[PDB]
Amino acid sequence: HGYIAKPAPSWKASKTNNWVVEIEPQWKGGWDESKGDEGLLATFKELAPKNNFKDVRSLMDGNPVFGEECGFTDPKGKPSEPPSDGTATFSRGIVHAGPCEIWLDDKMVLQNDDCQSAYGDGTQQTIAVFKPVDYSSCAAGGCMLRFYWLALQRLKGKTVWQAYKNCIPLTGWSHPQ
Ligand SMILES: [Cu+2]
Repeated sequence: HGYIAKPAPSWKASKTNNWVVEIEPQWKGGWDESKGDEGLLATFKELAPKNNFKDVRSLMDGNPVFGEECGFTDPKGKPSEPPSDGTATFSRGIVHAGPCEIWLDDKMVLQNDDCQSAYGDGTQQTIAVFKPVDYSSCAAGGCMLRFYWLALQRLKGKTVWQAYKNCIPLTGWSHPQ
């Protein structure tokens, strides 16, 4: 669970830290025979090439089983100012394994194969901070920040994929290019 909280999102229907969908793994393999978060990540790594995986945005965008574009967030909301410290801040700590990434329009500015280990302490109590995030491209016209997170979790011994998506419009100081 969680959303990028800084820069601040706007909400369409409800403020919520929920996933957009919770689905079976899309890649056939031995998810449930693996153990721990390490096993979930290793299964993902093993299956990704045969499934033509590039990045989470490519996996989710236009793929109906991943649900609504932008999740619960409103891309037509009031634009937020980029943070001045090269970060984005999550709403809580990160407590599920799996890859996540941040885009500013069509520029991927941050990516990690396991955001849980990279950006938090595995507790929901400690706020996760994404860094480095270079917002400079947003000067020309602002930008849409997009966050994608494919959380891997076991629910009663059964692996699921949870999709988290945010769209956060950001301000910019100069004309579009
Ligand atoms: Cu969760």
